[PDB]
Amino acid sequence: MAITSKKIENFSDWYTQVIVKSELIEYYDISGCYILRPAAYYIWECVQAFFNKEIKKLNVENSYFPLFVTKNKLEKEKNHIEGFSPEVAWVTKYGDSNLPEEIAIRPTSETIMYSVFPKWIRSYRDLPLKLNQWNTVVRWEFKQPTPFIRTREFLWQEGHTAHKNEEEAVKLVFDILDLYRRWYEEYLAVPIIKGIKSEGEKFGGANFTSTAEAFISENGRAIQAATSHYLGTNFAKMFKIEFEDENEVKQYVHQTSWGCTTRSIGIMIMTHGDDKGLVLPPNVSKYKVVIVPIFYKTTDENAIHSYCKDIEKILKNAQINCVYDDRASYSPGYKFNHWELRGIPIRIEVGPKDLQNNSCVIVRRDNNEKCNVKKESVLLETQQMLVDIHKNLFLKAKKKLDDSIVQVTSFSEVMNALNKKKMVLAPWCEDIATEEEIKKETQRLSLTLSGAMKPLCIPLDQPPMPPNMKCFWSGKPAKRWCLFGRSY
Amino acid sequence: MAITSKKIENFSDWYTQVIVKSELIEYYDISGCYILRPAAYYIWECVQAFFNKEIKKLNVENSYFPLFVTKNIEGFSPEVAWVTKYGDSNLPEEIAIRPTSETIMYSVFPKWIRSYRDLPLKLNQWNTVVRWEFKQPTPFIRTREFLWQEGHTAHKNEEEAVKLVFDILDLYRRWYEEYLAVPIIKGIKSEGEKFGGANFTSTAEAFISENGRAIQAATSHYLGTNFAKMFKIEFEDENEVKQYVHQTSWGCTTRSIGIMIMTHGDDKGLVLPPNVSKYKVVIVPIFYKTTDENAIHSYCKDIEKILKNAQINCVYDDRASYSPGYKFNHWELRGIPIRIEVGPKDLQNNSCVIVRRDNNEKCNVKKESVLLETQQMLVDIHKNLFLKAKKKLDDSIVQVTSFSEVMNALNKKKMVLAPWCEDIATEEEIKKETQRLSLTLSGAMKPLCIPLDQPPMPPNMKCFWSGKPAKRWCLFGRSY
Ligand SMILES: [Cl-]
Ligand SMILES: [Cl-]
Ligand SMILES: [Cl-]
Ligand SMILES: [Cl-]
Ligand SMILES: [Cl-]
Ligand SMILES: [Cl-]
Repeated sequence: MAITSKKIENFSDWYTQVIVKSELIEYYDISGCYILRPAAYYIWECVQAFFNKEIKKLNVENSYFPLFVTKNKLEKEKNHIEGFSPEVAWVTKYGDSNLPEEIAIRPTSETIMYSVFPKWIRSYRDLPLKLNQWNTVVRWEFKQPTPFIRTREFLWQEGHTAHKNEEEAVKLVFDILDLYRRWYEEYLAVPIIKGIKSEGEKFGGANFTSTAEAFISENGRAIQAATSHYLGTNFAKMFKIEFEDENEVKQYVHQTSWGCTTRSIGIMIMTHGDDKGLVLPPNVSKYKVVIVPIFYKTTDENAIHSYCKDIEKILKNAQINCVYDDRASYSPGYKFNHWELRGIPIRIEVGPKDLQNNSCVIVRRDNNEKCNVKKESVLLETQQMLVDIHKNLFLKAKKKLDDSIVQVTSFSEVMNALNKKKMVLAPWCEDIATEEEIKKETQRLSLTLSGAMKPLCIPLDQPPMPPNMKCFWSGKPAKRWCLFGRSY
Repeated sequence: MAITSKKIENFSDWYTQVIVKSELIEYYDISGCYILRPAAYYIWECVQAFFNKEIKKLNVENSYFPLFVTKNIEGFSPEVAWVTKYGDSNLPEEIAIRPTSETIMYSVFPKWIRSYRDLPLKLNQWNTVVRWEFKQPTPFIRTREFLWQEGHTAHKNEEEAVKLVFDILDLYRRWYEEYLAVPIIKGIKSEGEKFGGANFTSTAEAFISENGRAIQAATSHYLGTNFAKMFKIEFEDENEVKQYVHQTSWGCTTRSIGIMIMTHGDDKGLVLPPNVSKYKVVIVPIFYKTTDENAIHSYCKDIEKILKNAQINCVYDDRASYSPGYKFNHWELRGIPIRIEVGPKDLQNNSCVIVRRDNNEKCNVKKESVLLETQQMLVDIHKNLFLKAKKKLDDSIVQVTSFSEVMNALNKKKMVLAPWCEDIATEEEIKKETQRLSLTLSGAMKPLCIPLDQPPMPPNMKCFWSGKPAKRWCLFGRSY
């Protein structure tokens, strides 16, 4: 019924409380895995629809290749309940693993896909080839887990393409990346930084890895929001995926992979959450409005029930989903808290002092600003409000993000900024040994999760690099500006 | 390259041939597990979309309960490992010994159902399962690998629940008939055929003619309070008295794809109702003289544009190596609803040939009238497909009254409609005597369902087996 830990002071328990007490998830008694209740799934359905539309515009074609992961990752269920997640249940009776270990570690159809691709691509006429699929996997949950965020249970999407060029493929990679950005912004009202990964933090089979980075202020921790890989000809060469060009001479396809996950949900939740509880941006909230009757002393309760039902009509007629809470058992206060907690964007309160006034009151979930509004304005005003709540969420989020970055030019400044829950943006020479040197040094200077500072991304929107500038670590000429930060 | 079997000479190897060469699925490993290439997935995605829409209309929320299938009555639900504590109740039969996903769900529901305000509860979820394929498989029909949708609901009154069951059943009918152009019959399953746990089971039944066998297309159970009593799923009503919920459960499977193919499949290959084919039109250029070449390509291109401009997904096959016959076969194999041929005579007469996939009937067409006529032709293709599948269906259902009429009607590969006792006693005796009198992975003769659309039952009027007064007409035949 209420939230005991304050977000800014006991973050982890705050998150726990919020997601279980907001009817988002439900834990099974066994395996520590959770049910995505309608409340949670709805979000996924929204972003899923969005993505599908947008990649259809990109001539991506949905499909399904059976997922493979090495047997070893599924043993904990095999011993505990003798059952596996249905999407990868075949991989046990498979026996010996195959082929490269670098991909078998993670559930994917890449192992299968790449295997059948050379038979699908023989001519240049067969390119470009653009596939997508939606996946769900669940393994025996971590001992100390964080739903959406640090968990073995996932619901995600993975795309794969093959091209005649590198230009084609890379363009595509960044197109997808910007779709992930829109994914987070237009729908989860979450801001992210577009960037390229350090050579040590990139995917090994990748030429380069582009990422969307998000940042949790209350933790002072960054977390990867989405990834788009330019794979190059690595796996073409590896799997003999060649085609015959227009001049009719055999050449290697250029591939890309990309994927975003239910992680996004958790990230959203961490971005907008109150001590009051859940705050959904309206696009991903099943009900946009809850309608509450306020009355204690005896009155025409019927008159109100009707007035309210009239508002509910006005709105459900605009395909704006409402819930009217006329429960007799609970105080108007109880209700307030109950739906504030479940993350409903707008609450309309109806009072006897509003039926003779023919108005009502509307309250925003995000800033709890109240206002008085006439009945005929209700629909309009509610709409404009549902837009504004979103813009506002995205703003406060963005500001927090912007405030969490410190531009340093030397290592002196680093640790300070770190302990203030900030990430730094620093002139790096991007040489590799320095990654591990910086990890080890920053781990050694700090007071679950790690304290070592990792290179997160080289952001696409680069600050000018002075001709002089040295790497804040090596003292070599700095190559580019890089985000370092503690992370998930 | 092409189907070396005919549909009505060896049905099985035909079907396998068609599903693998039409590029709907592909097999990689010894497993026999298969990739769902974009063609199949297009279909599944269409019916998925329709269904999500229409059930949202019924305030059904999509969800996701994680599952752990244990290898290894199947219906749509797989047998799952138990993730909650079962409580002392269980049951004398079935229940815990062999649990399903539904069963886990129910084991969770009491938490979500306190009072009458918490009802109705209405969940659906979409699923994907890939286990090690059967020794002797039949993809989309007898396969341990498939996609499906399963929904469940809880209600205050029996009426609420039942009404929803038949709502869903009609949705299944529209699933089949509107979108797949496959005609089904709605009925209630027999008492010794009904789901173990249901008050009653309604079913959408389809019938493959060339093969003489009927098959369950979809399913919509009304469960009453049996699982409610078992798991104690009770709510306080308006008067604070505890009451058992009134459950339903329905599901449909990628099975439908299997059905659809089987219903429209040519000896030429796959045949799709234009709804569910990505490319609606293929365009083929016809010439040997190079003089015409550059100038034909333009013509084609123009048409391509004309159709693309109008949101009509098209392919323009101008592969210079392959013969036109190769292409005709190739794109017929893939069930591309329409082919447009362009040769020199079409440049001259400012026309172009248009070929219906369903009946291969050609016609010349004014190059501007192409668009309209093409739309109308896709529509009549869908309608025609349905019409034909429907009449084929009719022609394999016979109405009969005696035992001999029945038996005769059967190894004439028909499906029969006979007067019946509805006595569950009689049925397995029916099955085994009928199997013994005649004449893979199945089978005998089962009662399929008692249609909702009942003909007049004469007052006369004896059953066909027992001779007892017949209660209603029932569908009988062999199944999948
Ligand atoms: Cl393209
Ligand atoms: Cl662990
Ligand atoms: Cl752990
Ligand atoms: Cl309802
Ligand atoms: Cl078998
Ligand atoms: Cl078997």
